[PDB]
Amino acid sequence: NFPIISLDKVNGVERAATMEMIKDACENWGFFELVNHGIPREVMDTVEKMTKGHYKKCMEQRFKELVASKALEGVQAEVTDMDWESTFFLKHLPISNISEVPDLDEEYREVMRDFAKRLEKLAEELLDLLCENLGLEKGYLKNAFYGSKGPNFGTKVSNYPPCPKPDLIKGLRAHTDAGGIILLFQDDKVSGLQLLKDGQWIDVPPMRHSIVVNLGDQLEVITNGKYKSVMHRVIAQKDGARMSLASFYNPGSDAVIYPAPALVEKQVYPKFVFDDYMKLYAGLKFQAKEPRFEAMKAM
Amino acid sequence: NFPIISLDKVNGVERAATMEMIKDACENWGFFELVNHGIPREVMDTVEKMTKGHYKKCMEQRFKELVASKALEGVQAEVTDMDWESTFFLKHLPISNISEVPDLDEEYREVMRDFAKRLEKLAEELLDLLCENLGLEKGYLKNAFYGSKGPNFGTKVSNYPPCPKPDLIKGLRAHTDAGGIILLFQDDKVSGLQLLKDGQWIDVPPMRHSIVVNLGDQLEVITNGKYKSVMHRVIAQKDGARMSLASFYNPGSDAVIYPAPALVEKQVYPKFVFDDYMKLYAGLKFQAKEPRFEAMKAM
Amino acid sequence: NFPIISLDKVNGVERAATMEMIKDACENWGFFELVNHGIPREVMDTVEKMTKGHYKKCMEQRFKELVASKALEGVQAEVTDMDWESTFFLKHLPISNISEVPDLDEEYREVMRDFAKRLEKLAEELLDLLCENLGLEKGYLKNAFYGSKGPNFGTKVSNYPPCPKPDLIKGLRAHTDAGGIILLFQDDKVSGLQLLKDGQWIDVPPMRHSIVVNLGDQLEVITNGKYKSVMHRVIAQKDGARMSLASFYNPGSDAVIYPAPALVEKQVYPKFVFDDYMKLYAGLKFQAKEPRFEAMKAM
Amino acid sequence: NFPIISLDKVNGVERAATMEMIKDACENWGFFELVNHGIPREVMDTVEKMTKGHYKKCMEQRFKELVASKALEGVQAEVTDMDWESTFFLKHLPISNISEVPDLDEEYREVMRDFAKRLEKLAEELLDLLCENLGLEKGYLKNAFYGSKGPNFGTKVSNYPPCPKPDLIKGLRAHTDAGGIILLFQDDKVSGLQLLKDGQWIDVPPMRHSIVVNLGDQLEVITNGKYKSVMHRVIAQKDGARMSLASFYNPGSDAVIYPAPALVEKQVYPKFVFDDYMKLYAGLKFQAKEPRFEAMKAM
Ligand code: NI
Ligand code: NI
Ligand code: NI
Ligand code: NI
Repeated sequence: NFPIISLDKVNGVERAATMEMIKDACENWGFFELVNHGIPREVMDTVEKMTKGHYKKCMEQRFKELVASKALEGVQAEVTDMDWESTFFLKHLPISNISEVPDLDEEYREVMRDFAKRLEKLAEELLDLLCENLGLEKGYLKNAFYGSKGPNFGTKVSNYPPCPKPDLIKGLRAHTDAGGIILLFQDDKVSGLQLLKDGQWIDVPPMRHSIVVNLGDQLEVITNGKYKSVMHRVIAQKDGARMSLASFYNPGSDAVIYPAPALVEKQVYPKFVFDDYMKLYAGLKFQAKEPRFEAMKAM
Repeated sequence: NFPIISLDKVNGVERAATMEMIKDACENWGFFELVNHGIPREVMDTVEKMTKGHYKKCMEQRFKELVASKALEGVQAEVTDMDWESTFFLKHLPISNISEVPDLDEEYREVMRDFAKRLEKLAEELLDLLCENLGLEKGYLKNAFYGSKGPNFGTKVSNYPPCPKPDLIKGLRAHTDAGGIILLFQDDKVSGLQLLKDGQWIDVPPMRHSIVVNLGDQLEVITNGKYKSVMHRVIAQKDGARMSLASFYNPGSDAVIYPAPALVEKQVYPKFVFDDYMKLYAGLKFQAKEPRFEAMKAM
Repeated sequence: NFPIISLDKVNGVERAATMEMIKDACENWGFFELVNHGIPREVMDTVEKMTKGHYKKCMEQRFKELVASKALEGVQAEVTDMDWESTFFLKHLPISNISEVPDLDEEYREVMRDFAKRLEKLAEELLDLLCENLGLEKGYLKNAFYGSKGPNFGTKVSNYPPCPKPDLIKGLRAHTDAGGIILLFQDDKVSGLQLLKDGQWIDVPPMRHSIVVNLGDQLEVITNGKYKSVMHRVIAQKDGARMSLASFYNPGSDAVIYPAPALVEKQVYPKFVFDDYMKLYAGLKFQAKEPRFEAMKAM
Repeated sequence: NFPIISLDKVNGVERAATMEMIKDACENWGFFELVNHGIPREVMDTVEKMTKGHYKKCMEQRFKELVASKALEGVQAEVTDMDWESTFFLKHLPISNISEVPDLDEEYREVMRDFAKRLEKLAEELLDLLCENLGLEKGYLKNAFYGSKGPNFGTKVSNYPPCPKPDLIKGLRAHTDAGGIILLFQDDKVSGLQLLKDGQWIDVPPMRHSIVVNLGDQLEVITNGKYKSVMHRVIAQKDGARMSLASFYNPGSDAVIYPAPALVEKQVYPKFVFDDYMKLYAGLKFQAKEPRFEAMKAM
């Protein structure tokens, strides 16, 4: 059954069992849901109410523009013509950009700086706990993620409607995350997040004040396939969550990722610079003919 | 209570009462819901299933493009990033364009030609019934709508998600329709359509296999304010309709609209060409300075 | 012949003749070209080189994105597929926004603050010179433009290619400017700006280090038709200017514009709040039915 | 010096020398310019005048929309705000779509059907001439391009302004064409097309009534590197061409491309299905993690 982990229990006598759940989650699920994670409910509830406030502003503004755009063509804009989807990204590390993102309150910007510093601390704690389970030095993964300027840490803030009906959302393509460790905060209890475990869809159980954690492709490389990045997809439920803060703690652009030499005995995962993996992901690496001829010879 | 009108009863002994409901609806509601309207359930159910099929194709295509667009920026497209709103228009009269609209099946195009001819016949029947209640010649409104080339008749086909939550949709601007007579076919029974009667929102009652009819600004002019066009808005409900075919039967561009001289005794509504009203609606009429100076002198 | 005015000559013995040219320009041309205007060539040449630098960055960035967008569809982006047009606005008064506009250098932002303060001083000087020619109190127009928070002052920065060929640009719609006083700085000497004087197109003569000034609709109201806002259009020449900084000094949103009572003897121009004129200009004023019925009755 | 080839001379006594020029062009230039190519000047001049007519319609329409869009925001659209770039594609083989492309005259559609049939005949002639020079069977390349349904043949029609200045266009990325054989028809004599021969830019010489031909990546594979696809880019000149019809004759999606076994003695170019090469080109092939791990191991 799905790993739900009370993170505070790692401080007390039930540490061995809690670290075991994390080990089990990392090896067999690629995902776990955290509660009692050292981020107050007051802080999370602030983030929710404020983000929903910003969203409400954007939709009232968007409708005024739609009515004007549509009226230009001699057509009445209905409320049913609304694009309810809104998403924007907030970079934190190595260079923050919360001061430069358009159309935010100063008190909103300040709470997201507070939210980001809290999350990188949680992210870095979890990586240390992983380091311990793997039998590795403290801060090995933080070190490996660093590169020169430091690790890439940012947050995708999204607000969205429910899906019109399930059968449309069926047959949609899933993915594994290319990054390092990914921390999802949502409103409600129902995430609408599904894992593809043994050919079948398992829903992430609903939990209030939770943070859902999962491991990306980079940690699979570093652990030499031991902690695998798992196939998944998020879908908006009819009476579930309609707000998602997805914070990605990835390696820095120039960080050289490779399997930790300790975790290699008797195939071997590759060595590469993180930006090149992301450049492959975005289709930039085969923009000339000679590379394409290499690739077609390999196949 | 809201006028629900069985149109077949106009053929039988209960005609007087049915015409009375239409008169009451036209004068005090500006809206009525038709059942038994001479369009088979089989024909409507075909239109629904086929349109939803086309919509499903567009969303699977749209997601493939989104995943590719987002991957270009080194970002994973989630299903929650989907724009579920899709809308396109089908002109019928005076010049049909169902053959030229991109990405439709031939069997779909053919059903919409069949659907359009059925609706203009219903539209023109209703106008005659209105002519009778007003004490006017048969086909007076059809005549008045004609102009030179004939009346404008088309259909807005829309598919959309539910609204994330009510409080966002609250405070949204309502309208009266600028056109002639407007016929709304929907799936489900719940329209999500609201009238603004005496300062308060009244929902259009849910009815299966119904066509909701309402009168636009042009009929108010022609009736000299007797049949007023009513304030309204449509909002997508959480478990209501998610498909809307809104067919507008408006006057032709060059049609001269004015109050029928019979309906004038002891202020008088204006005379104008329909295209000029629509050019005013779209803000094209005050594109030069001299017109603006006229308007500011009037205020 | 077109009014070219050396502004420094207003300090010396040739003031009467220079003020006469301004009077003539304001009454019979609606336009004049300033030289020796109290903005150093060094300051203007800085603005040019820096803005062209920012533009070059945007086009290299835009092409990288186009190549990626087009490659997504299995198509090679040619250089001939480039959208060379780029335009952005910089608000100065009442609230500056040069700090918040994306993708600018700090040294660029700082020069535009310096450029803006210089131009509002020039703008306000010219309005005083107009006040003198009209026989009005010093700062009357600045006062009238103020409202509550102060006048609207901003700058449209544009970079663009030449027009493919003249015959495409022929038959294009001209305008008068809705605002107050409009100050155009360009690179090159050839503006590509044309006036519509007595039914015929007159080119603004080419002059290096010039600022082209023209009067908008608001000054025509305030002068009771004496200083008329003139029809014009700007067109990119094959070997002329390819950069335009158009700074608009308009009245504040809440400023009540009306003909100065001194300038009224034996029709009278209207009184209105500036925002309402701009709301009429944008087609927002006839978004409901009752207003439209007023307008159609007037016609 | 650049290969300019009179194609009619292949019928007469000067055939050996003309075929030698084609061999030289194919081996050392990857490009040649055809004259007297069996497409009348009357037919080409029709294509030019008609396409420019369609373009003029689109720009007058685009400006009307821009003026309305910009006026919505309380801003005057200048002619200098125009996006002059317009481009659309016309599929011919295996399935024509000239009947379905929006906003074309019937007489325009018909001329493009006539133009397409002429070009595929020219394309297939040239491939036979190449087959002869390579020492291959007649129609070997046409056969190899076929797959199941037949070869992909279409035409990119583009209209565009000149580049604002050269130094912006400098440092822009060049390419080789991924397709088969590519035939460029232009107005004017100046193409603005440049080859990257021995590290340096060579302009394609200006010639009236010419068709510029070049070889893509697929022909390099089939010839086992003998006929190489050459680096190039097209740039709009200040007083050169402003219209480009680029017709691509590529292999069919399912066509298996590989080096002709005759042309292999003592590295070997790869075998692949054409769609997979184009799927690699568009970045779709590394959308999952396992493929990316293969690619990073190879590097
Ligand atoms: Ni994910
Ligand atoms: Ni409506
Ligand atoms: Ni202007
Ligand atoms: Ni090319």
